[PDB]
Amino acid sequence: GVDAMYCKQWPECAKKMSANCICLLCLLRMKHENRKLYRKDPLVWVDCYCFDCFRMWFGLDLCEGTLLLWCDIIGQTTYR
Amino acid sequence: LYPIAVLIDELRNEDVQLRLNSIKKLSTIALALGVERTRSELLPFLTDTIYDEDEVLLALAEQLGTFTTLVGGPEYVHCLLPPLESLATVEETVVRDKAVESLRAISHEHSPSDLEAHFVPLVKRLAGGDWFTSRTSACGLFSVCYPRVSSAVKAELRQYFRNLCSDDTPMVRRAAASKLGEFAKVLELDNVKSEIIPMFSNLASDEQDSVRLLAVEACVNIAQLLPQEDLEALVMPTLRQAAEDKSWRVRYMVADKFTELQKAVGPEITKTDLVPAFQNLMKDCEAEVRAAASHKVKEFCENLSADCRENVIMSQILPCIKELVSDANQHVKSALASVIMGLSPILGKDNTIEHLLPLFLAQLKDECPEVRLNIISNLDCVNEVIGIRQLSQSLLPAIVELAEDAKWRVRLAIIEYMPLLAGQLGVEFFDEKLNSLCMAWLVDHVYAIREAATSNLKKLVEKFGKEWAHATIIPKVLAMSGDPNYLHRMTTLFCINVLSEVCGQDITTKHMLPTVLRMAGDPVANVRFNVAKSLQKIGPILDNSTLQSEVKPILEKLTQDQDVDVKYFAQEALTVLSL
Ligand SMILES: [Zn+2]
Ligand SMILES: [Zn+2]
Repeated sequence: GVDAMYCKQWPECAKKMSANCICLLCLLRMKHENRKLYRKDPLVWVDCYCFDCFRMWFGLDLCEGTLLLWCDIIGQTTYR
Repeated sequence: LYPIAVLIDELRNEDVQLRLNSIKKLSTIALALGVERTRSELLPFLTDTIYDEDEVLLALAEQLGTFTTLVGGPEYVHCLLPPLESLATVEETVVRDKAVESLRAISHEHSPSDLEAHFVPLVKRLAGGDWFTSRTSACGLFSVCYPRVSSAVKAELRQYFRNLCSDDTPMVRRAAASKLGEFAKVLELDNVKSEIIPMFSNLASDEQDSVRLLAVEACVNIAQLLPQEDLEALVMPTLRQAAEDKSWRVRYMVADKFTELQKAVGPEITKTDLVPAFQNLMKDCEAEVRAAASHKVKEFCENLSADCRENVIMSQILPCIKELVSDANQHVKSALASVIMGLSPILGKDNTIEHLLPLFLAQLKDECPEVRLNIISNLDCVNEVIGIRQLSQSLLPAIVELAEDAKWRVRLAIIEYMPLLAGQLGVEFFDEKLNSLCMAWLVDHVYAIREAATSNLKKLVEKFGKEWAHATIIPKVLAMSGDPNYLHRMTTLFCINVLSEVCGQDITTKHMLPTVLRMAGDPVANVRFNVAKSLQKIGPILDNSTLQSEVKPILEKLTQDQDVDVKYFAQEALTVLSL
């Protein structure tokens, strides 16, 4: 299901609403931002695992449907 | 120049909110600088400069929209090509969205030589670029130039539009697909057959369901550009695959645009291919599709082959339907219940009676109001098909049970039909077990309902005559002015308010005007503040005689009641009747 690990409080985290969060979704975005300072090029689902790069790679809208998918992938990936 | 050291201070401007009010008016600045100055240092500035916030950029690219003239006209328009090719590459879409909008716009303002000269080159620059954005922003620039270049350029564009449909980044492939639509329209058959189609296919089968999806969307327009002969050979295999597609989202596409395809395809391919498909859609695993299918039912049947219609419907469609009525999803049910009554002037009296009433009836009783609702709305019809007597020995019952439906809408629904219904059934019939029904509503928990019920009488009278009113309605109404519940006595004064409109002078004056004046002495001030309003209402109907005789008299005494509201109205009456 949806661990408070992948994403705490849905609607929000997905759009920087929860403060000082510690969910991958939140954290992974940060990598994204951070990572985008030293670089100018646009980030893409391959190189980034952030929730948004994901959505854009498969052109999926912001909804729990898409949140679940993203998780399955972040899961298969974190587990070998 | 002049404002080339003035606008700069206006830009570097400490705050950002004014750089909006600056670019927004970057046309009165092109007016200022000559068409030789606007393009002299004004455009070469807005280029290697301006890095502001995305909204400022939106402003710039928008403004660079209307400009084809403020720098010359179709002779120089190609001087706007470099400042966009920059905007159409920013990462925030909203921005490059516009830019490409402008690009496309001023494209028309080019010259055949102008296009193959600078435009088309930029189209290869964007499409070849590193950043997927650019290639995406490119996709929307082929449909415009191509139509007006050389058969050699066309040879390139197409070639280019192809590498896009296969781009590594789905973003772009989706882009190209979302653009396979129009770009196919500007091509000439030969191509569209030996190019669009192939692209249309690959794309309809791309790895990403989010793209095959965008492919199918294209289908209709494509098929709308090929004579029947070929469709069986080009569109069908694909379209066929679509209906089956792994992604419900795609099947949904097919489902939703099903009618459109019908008219796109042809009338025979329809039963040869679509009809079988339609059946599986209606049987589809994902409700969101079953539903999207059910809506298409009626129209699909209507636009079937003038002949085989009755056949296919009964042999193919009809059975699925009967299964849909019992669907689990409150929606599919609901959807279908809306369009299902439409299969009558299409099927037939008997057929309908044997095959559809049970359906309708099944629905008339559904636990869902959106359904009960949807079925009630189309009844007025079927009564045309099956006999009026048939209606009364099958549905009349449900309908009555419906009139005491839990939900006010459903009730309301029954009420607005009643007038039409009675009409058809005949006055004598109504008089029996319909009258009573129409009167109960005058006491429904919900106002909207009572109000409607009241109008219903008026309507009912109009359909049955004041004589009828007089011996069937008027009574029960006046009698209701006895009920201890003060609210009801009001309802009574209201009916009078309504009926008077259609019962004519001689009847208002001897059966209502009285009861109205009498209640003007009700222990409950409300009944009385209304009784005035009423004598005001049923005023003009009366005759100057009866008025000043009983109206004005026992209306004056009213201006002397306690409760201000009573007064407020009591005299307001006298202020219209001239007293
Ligand atoms: Zn979070
Ligand atoms: Zn990312």
